[PDB]
Amino acid sequence: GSHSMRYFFTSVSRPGRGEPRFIAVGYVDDTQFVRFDSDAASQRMEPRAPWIEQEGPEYWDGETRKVKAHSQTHRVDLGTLRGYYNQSEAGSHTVQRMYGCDVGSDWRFLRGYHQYAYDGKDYIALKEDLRSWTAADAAQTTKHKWEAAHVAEQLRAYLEGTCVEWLRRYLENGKETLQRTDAPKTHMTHHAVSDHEATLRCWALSFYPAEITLTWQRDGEDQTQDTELVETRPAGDGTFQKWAAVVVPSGQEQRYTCHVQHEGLPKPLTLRW
Amino acid sequence: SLLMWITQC
Amino acid sequence: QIVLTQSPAIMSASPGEKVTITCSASSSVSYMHWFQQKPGTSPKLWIYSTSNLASGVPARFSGSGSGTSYSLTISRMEAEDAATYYCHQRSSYPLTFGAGTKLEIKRTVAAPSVFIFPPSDEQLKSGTASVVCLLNNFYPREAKVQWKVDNALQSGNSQESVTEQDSKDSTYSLSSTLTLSKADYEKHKVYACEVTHQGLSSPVTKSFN
Amino acid sequence: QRTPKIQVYSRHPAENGKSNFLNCYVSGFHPSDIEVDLLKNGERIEKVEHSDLSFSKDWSFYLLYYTEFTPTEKDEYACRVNHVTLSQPKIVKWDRDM
Amino acid sequence: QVQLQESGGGLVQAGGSLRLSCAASGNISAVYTMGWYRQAPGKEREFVAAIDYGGSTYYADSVKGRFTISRDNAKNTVYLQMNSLKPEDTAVYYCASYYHGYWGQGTQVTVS
Amino acid sequence: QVTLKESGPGILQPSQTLSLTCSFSGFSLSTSGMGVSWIRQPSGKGLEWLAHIYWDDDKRYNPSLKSRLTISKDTSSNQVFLKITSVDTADTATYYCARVYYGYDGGFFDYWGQGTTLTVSSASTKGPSVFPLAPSSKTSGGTAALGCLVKDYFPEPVTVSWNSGALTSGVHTFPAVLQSSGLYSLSSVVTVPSSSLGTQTYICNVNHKPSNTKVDKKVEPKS
Repeated sequence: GSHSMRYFFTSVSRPGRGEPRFIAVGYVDDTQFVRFDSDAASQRMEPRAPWIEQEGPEYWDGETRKVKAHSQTHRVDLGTLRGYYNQSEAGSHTVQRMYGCDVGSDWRFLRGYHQYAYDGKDYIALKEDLRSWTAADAAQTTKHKWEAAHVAEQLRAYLEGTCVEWLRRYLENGKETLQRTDAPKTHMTHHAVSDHEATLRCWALSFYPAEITLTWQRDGEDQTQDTELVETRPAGDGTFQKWAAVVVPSGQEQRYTCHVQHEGLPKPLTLRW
Repeated sequence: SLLMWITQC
Repeated sequence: QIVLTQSPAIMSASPGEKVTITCSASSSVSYMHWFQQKPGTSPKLWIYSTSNLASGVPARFSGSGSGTSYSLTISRMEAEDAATYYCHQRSSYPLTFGAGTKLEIKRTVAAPSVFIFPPSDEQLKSGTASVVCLLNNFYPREAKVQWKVDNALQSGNSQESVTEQDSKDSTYSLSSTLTLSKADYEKHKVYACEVTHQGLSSPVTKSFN
Repeated sequence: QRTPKIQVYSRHPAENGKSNFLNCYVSGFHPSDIEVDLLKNGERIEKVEHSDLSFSKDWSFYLLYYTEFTPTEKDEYACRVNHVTLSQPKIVKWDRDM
Repeated sequence: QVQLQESGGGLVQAGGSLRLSCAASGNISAVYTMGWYRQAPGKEREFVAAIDYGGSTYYADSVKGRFTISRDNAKNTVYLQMNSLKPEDTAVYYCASYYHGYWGQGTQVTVS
Repeated sequence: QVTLKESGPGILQPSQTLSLTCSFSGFSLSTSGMGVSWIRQPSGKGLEWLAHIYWDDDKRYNPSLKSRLTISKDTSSNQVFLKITSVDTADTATYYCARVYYGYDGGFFDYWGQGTTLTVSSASTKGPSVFPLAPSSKTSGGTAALGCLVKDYFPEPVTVSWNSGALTSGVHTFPAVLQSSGLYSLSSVVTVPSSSLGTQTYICNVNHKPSNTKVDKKVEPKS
């Protein structure tokens, strides 16, 4: 239903090993569709999705110019934040920047983000109204400069009016990829821990999008209190994985059932082994 | 696409 | 199982000669590791991954090759380089070593100083007789001893043991022991041992009553 | 600062003798200075194509390294990561059914 | 290649009605979204206005209610009506097309 | 410092059970990427890998000995055990425990133990039957070779010294030869000038400690 377009920018400051490394990755939903690495072979924004390879060369020139502007501004940002926090030049520091827009079912603007972090902790971010900033102790001066430059309003213009339109263009271009919902493929794995206890695992393989719920039920209530669960792991082919395992007291497996909830499931599956 | 003009901190 | 064969079973090189061992794998192996085992010691890691010198390994060694054929190379041999080198693989878990390439110091030819020893009286009174031949300080280990009992051919009653290459002059030493019963011994006289060698122009025979 | 969380797994359920992709999903770490090697019997695999460095909501990075590999009965595959927070490299063996 | 033949600036009196202009040539897909900026001498660059292909308008709080961003798809032109120019508005303006990542050449606006 | 030290029986009878232990220090087998493996070397032949145990108690065996081999670990006491059931004479070898560490490149058998030699035979411990090897009466115009025959002893460990360690300059001690009877035979030989045969004294000292039999035999020219 809801879609989202995000850009993640990472600048890490090599104190004595060249100019800072810059990585910029764009995501629509869970699919990464563009990339840029300042240490890569080509200083060009490279496509990472098939449906965007058909964008015109002028599009790629624009993306490359804007990502180089981001890289230069992030270099100056590292230089400025080191001075703001009175840190020594020899230290290596990282700057992370994320912005993007969300879109509802009826394909309208739904939410707009622009967050900024220094050394992995929050520095400054745009509030949900796209008109004000949330700032840290030494990020107050950055907020003041950003309000003087009226960057909040340009950010609102980008997120609400052109981020949404570009997200819709990407959705229409990737109709067979982004708008798909790969249903989970599921297994139950039985392994023996001892003669009096065994582990029962509920697999969920190759599903898209990444959101999913695995709940174990003892012929009744949920069993999240003694369940082993892993994070949705990226399969690598564009889909995702997850499993959830409990311990059966060696013979009461039929009492245990895993419930997998997903958008691609017409009725949530209920495996029993 | 990306943001056009992003301001320095 | 990936069985590894090393082309030179025995390899002689003088200090200064470039030495090249070669290990051939029956199936492709991602890496080949080389171990050096000087006799009387545990094997030592030498080339830890196909090119990389282990800790303390002299810079003269080098590893090479890929796929099913690897090599260990000594750019300039030293006397301390003489040892056995095993090629070992980890790609397939039935880890296999090579049969070993005993690397020995090449030396100019020396002739064996042959000797013969009659069975002793205190050994004779114990019911057995062992006549021992000896080959002293000859370089090429390719010597071989023929035992003559009463000018008659004897082939299957001798056991032969060779010392390691000498650390002083890189020359071997071999002994052949013929074991006979008291009755089988006293029924022959004029025992003899004739040895042939790559450094001996003609076979040399030492005999006794 | 933050220590990585590693998951070593295959793209598809492992059947010996059939080609597969060995993933090593290193997530949740900070800073981004990391070294990740996919090992076969302790020997580094080449062509460990990984993914582009991104981060989650809490600014913690996540990186996916993946090779193509053929599972076998007794060959063991592991992922060796190294990070600032790790005193020594931490090796997570690939469990065929986990 | 693309170029922004922005013009229409100059010296205006306080409370004037200056009307900036900006057009693109060489690339025939720039009309997707275009915005205006400005940079007073000695000051950092500042957002002014932006307009999308459909005509959605966005302004900074300083220029809200007195400036006007306008576009016409047929002629590729984008304009900026500038009613009531206070003397703070003396700056070199920059028309930038968001699709191409390209900045204008800096039409100058000075107000007494 | 990293140290590995094997231990176990020196002699076993055929069809018995071998129980080797490798007590190590300087590293922890609970460390990730750590392992200890068992390799044996038959006499002087090539190395053979037997078993391997991991930091997570995963065991890999040699398929040719999988049914006989059993490997286990005790990381609390820093020990690794190997069990070979129904040993045969082919299990006579020097057994090594080698550490494997995946943390840093080059940990494949980076450290080895000194090795525990194991002899599997039905024979029983016996002291050597030291005999002399008198030089020939027809002495040459050069050096003459003395010697002593060290016959019918078990197990293999034996050391022969001349004049209780005073003639180590040119003495050749040959490796033990496993005779058809199961006992070992060894011969030490020294070479001395002919003009020093009858005037000088020469004695051979053996130190077969597995049978606690010290013997010092006098060597004299043959009558």
